[PDB]
Amino acid sequence: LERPKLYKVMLLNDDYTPREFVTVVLKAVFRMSEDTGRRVMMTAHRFGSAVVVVCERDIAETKAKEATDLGKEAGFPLMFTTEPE
Repeated sequence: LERPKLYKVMLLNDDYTPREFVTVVLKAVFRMSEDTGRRVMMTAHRFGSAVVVVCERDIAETKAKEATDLGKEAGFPLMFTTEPE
């Protein structure tokens, strides 16, 4: 019954997904406000990726996939990933 291992959900930078689309994905999936979302993007643009949330593995995986799927099915390369903290 040891300490749980939490997972970061990362937003990845890209050149093709519209800024305003990412904002509404972040709002819908992660409840993240406009201002916060825009800081997350600037970070991803500066470093290649940005942490969105850190949570239980199953939940991290589920949200990364829902948020990615929204971009994918719109024809955008938008990608969210998980990584262990």
